[PDB]
Amino acid sequence: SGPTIEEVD
Amino acid sequence: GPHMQAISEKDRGNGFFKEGKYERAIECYTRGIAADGANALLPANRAMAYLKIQKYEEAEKDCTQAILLDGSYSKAFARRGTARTFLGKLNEAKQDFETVLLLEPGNKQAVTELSKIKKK
Repeated sequence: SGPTIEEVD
Repeated sequence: GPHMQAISEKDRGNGFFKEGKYERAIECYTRGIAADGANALLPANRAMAYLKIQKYEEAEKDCTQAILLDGSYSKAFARRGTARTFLGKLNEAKQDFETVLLLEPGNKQAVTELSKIKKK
């Protein structure tokens, strides 16, 4: 969700 | 081959990490850093997964590794700062969040996760 850090690429 | 090997651990580790199986996803991305060692995503997801099991000692190192393959990965800095925060290296985490704002001149995580470093 959005340009966030806790999401995996 | 060595390209598709890097996607295999991305999809297979991601499908474990989003299921809540961070520990299982680490062992996936581990194979890709050993198969390629040039995509900054593989170490970034292994770092995030270690950070989801409170392994900030391991996630510091894997956040650094992702920055060594990319250099411009602003998320890899914010992630490292979150590791070094709960590692007790609070002032080293600041030096990482102060970087995220160079690469993203409005980053809400780099303003907020950094404010925790400064509070009493």
